[PDB]
Amino acid sequence: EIKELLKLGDLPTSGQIRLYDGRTGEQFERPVTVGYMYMLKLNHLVDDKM
Amino acid sequence: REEAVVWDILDEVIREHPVLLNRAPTLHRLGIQAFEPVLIEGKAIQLHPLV
Amino acid sequence: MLNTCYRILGLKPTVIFADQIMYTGFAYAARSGASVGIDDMVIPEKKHEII
Amino acid sequence: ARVTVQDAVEKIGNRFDLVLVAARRARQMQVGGKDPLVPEENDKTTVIALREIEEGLINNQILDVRERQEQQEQEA
Amino acid sequence: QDVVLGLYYMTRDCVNAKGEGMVLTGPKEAERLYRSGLASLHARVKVRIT
Amino acid sequence: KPLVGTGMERAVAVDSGVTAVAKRGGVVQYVDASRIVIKVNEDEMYPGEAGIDIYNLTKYTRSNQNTCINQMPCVSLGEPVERGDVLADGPSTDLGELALGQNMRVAFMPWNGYNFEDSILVSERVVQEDRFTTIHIQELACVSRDTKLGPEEITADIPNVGEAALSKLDESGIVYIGAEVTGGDILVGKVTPKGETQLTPEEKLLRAIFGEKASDVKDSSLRVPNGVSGTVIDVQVFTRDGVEKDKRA
Amino acid sequence: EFLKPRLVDIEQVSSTHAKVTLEPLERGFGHTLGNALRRILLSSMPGCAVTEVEIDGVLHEYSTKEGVQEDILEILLNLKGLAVRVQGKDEVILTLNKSGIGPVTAADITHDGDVEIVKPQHVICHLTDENASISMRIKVQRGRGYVPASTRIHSEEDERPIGRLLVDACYSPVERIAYNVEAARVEQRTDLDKLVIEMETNGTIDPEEAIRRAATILAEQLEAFVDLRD
Amino acid sequence: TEFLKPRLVDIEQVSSTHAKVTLEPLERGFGHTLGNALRRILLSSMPGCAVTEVEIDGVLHEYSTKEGVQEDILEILLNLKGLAVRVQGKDEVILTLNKSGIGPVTAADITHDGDVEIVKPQHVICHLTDENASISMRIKVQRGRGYVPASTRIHSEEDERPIGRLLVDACYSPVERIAYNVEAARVEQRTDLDKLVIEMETNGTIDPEEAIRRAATILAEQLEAFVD
Ligand SMILES: Nc1nc2c(ncn2[C@@H]2O[C@H](COP(=O)(O)OP(=O)(O)O)[C@@H](OP(=O)(O)OP(=O)(O)O)[C@H]2O)c(=O)[nH]1
Repeated sequence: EIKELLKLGDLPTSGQIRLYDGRTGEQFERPVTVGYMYMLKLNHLVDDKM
Repeated sequence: REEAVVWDILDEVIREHPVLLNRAPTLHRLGIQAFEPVLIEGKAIQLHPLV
Repeated sequence: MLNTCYRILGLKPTVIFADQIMYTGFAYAARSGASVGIDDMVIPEKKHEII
Repeated sequence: ARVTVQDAVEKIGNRFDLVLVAARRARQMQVGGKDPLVPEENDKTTVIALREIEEGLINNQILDVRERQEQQEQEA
Repeated sequence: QDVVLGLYYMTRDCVNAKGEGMVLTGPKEAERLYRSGLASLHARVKVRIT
Repeated sequence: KPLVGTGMERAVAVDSGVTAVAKRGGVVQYVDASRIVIKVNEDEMYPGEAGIDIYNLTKYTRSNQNTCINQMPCVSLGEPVERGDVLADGPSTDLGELALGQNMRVAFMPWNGYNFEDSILVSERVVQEDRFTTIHIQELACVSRDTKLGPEEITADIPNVGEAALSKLDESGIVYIGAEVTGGDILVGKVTPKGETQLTPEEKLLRAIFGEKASDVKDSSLRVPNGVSGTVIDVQVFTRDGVEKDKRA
Repeated sequence: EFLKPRLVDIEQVSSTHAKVTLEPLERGFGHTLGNALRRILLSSMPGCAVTEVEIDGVLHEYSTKEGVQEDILEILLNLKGLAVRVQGKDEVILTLNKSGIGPVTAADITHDGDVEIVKPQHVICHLTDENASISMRIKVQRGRGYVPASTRIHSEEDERPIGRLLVDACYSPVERIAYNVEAARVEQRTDLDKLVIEMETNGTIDPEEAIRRAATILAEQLEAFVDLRD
Repeated sequence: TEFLKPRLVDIEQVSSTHAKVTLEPLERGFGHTLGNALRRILLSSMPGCAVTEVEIDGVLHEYSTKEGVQEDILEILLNLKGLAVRVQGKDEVILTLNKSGIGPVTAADITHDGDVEIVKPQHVICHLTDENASISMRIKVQRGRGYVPASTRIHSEEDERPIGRLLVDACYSPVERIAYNVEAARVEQRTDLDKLVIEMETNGTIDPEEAIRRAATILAEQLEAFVD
């Protein structure tokens, strides 16, 4: 189902795309996994721990 | 107030002074090591990866 | 590699060589661009057979 | 020599009385009764005393002889 | 861990790539070749070393 | 909102008491950033005095962990709403749905050993957009007791402090609402009676020389903790019965 | 033996989106210039952004106006995005005064000569009361890069007015930049390439001026760099 | 508006061919933009002169052995690839080597011509044994930009050439090695500034500093179109 829906978006069905190194501009070998993940900021804040 | 002069004196004191880093479970004698400090921005301690 | 470097040359070179190894390794690891996709882990063709 | 004191221990093999000798010298340097025998690189007296030890100019015996030298000179 | 991965990637050999059977006068030329994109980072080669 | 959820997040959000939910569905008559007033439908309208329903929302109060708990109105003027619709989203809630955090574009790859271990590399772009900035509402308390040397007072007169620090205090000695402070700044001025310093001689000599009239009151004023900087959002004053309230109270 | 790049057709697909092409690029400099330009464009493009706001009845970012629905903090967040083009002067004080029911968008700001509001449709607030009226003064400065509220305190210069509401300054109009080097086969030549720089901005800097300014900055740094006084 | 221009640019040239150059302070991010631009342009596109083709009077394929030369044809090829030639006026010239007797055929043994200068007269080429010691060859030197491997000439050799025509990789670019390290540098209060360490090894012909200078010159010269 993920493969189908990714095709509906017109994106690579394997979910990896080639990325260019922002410093030099050369491409990375072997395209890498990109995509959106839901992340959380925990209550452990450096401001308090220092 | 903490103007540039204080930062210069702090830099000069820190130069050759070593500080000790320890982690609460000091298993063996390498749980305490001394390092030469490098002043950096932020509130997080940066330690060399290899160690 | 590190061990022999220590045994033949001595400390100072082993330290410098270790640092160099870290830096180069990180650089070229970044240039490699290795990642982990869902299709990279291939179910053996004969699983259901043995089952 | 603010990386590895390995060569100073190769000069003095105890690796413990080494640090004591270096402490006597570096306190004789801090309280400015004497001056560093090595061209300073804006270093503190710790690595100065270590560098002085590694070149063989100072040890326990040289420290004692020069100390009794200054003592007997100042007696006059 | 990350280091070993990088070095591992660097040293591994491949059946076929760019510049199979090229003769280089030294490692510095090898590196010059790689950084220009005229050869793959791993490819079997004859090199002069001291 | 989570891009990839499980479907339970609406149940979690509604069932928690942080959302404000409609009891008799109808049409939203007036919307403000403090109250949502809804006109109920004649169908569900109770025969005797149905009238309209008014929902007072809660704005930035301090949570148990010191985080902000404020509700924002979701619906607009003239929207028809049904019984059990989500009027205002509570903290970390969107359109009724649980939004615990935020969804970011991640790429799995080693980037020059700055993510060496489980550490994470992040782009200036996230901080620029202010999407991971939290509001923390901290409480501070200054309490004036009465020692046997004499009751302490809250006046603004604080011996040997620069008037730069006093500038932000009113004549009563309380910070103005909305003043921006930093670590070290004095919030409430307080002095305590204390005498018989018993100074050593040389201090007496110096007092003679410069004309240093010794002030019998020690300093106690509640200064802001080290390294904390924010806006004074609110002030409260509790005076016991009997004592003469001050202008600010 | 070299050639040089001349600015050829510069198409604009949308008001924000522009494609700028450079036709006579010798082999190998496609990527070099693509990357250098991308870097400078993203980092150094001078732009305008809202620096501070004064609304009358509001002491601090957390309070609330009668008859509006967005919080003061959200109104500030909305003002952060306001794209404004000032021509001559560096610091403008725009005044927005509107009353009655309706969505107050950025167009309602009193239009001054030197100031151009690129997107009048940008929403600011929604009124909900016939007599509810908001007045405010938005002070907009010129600047490059990103300066937060907290840093600007260094230059306080007697910030005494509690009415002043600081906003983080995103001093940068360029949103996105990509380049494509494609062989530009001219009927009499072997190996020449064209750079196609596709750039998306908030509609303040025109593409030509951006590219020119980037090339200028790079040229100055290379001037300093080439000479070596040992 | 107004940028920050770097000062205190010191250059400590250990081993005249090896030059390290330190440059600070640079605005955020320009460490890598300039390091990369410089490296790329210097390395891939640099006008130079180098040995391209070789003709041995004795052998038809590069894997055969000549009588009395210890080094294989591969070894002499590699020794000639490293040979640093700087020609003044003429673009492509055909140099002849004829040497006899025991010992090392060195760059000195090449015919001493006017316009072509051999910067390293003592570079070893071949070892010649006793009693036979006959070496005769024609080495062609051409001027060109960058690095071009043998494989593309042999690919694109529609001009079919006689036996013996042994192509060697043409190393035109005089910079042999170049790298740039970026490091943290603070201008007394701003920490978001960086240092550029440019390590360069060239092959004698051009001094490293001059390599840097003309590389940056040509890059700026390309950029000229827009800088007002
Ligand atoms: N661990 C490590 N050390 C490095 C590395 N690279 C260089 N070093 C050494 O660290 C020391 C730092 O020297 P510098 O900091 O550059 O000299 P400086 O104090 O006068 O400024 C040098 O040796 P030194 O202190 O002068 O040795 P010594 O003569 O004092 O015994 C240098 O050789 C490295 O990659 N890793």
